[PDB]
Amino acid sequence: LEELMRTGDYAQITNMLLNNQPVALVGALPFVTDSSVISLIAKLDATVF
Amino acid sequence: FDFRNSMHMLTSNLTFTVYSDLLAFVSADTVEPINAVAFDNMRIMNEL
Amino acid sequence: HPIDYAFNEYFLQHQLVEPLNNDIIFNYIPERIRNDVNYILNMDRNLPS
Repeated sequence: LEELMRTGDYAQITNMLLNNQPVALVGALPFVTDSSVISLIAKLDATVF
Repeated sequence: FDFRNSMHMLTSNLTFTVYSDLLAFVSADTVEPINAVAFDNMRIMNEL
Repeated sequence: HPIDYAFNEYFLQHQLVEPLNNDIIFNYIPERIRNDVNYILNMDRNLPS
């Protein structure tokens, strides 16, 4: 990510996200804790992105 | 005046939309100045 | 009228108006710059046929 917000993002990410392809990210990050199982089944985490 | 020899049929297109200036549709940001690079690629302005 | 059709006609056959694709906008751009990382390019508006 450091080399991202630096490089100006080469729509590389933009494409992979758009096309849905298995991938990962690295660096400093803000976690967010949730409980009510539910959230999980609704597969909420696919949002944000 | 002869009618039929004056009556013609018309080939006209239908409903455009003319655009000028152009460019504008170009969304473009810019890296932060401290990170410049010439055809060189090593970096322009590299004397920290 | 013969002489009138004459006119208006060519006015139709010479509608100096070419099409337009995201691609052409991208292209009215110097072969360079696009290939100058330092600068970010991206599309956002769509194009009607």
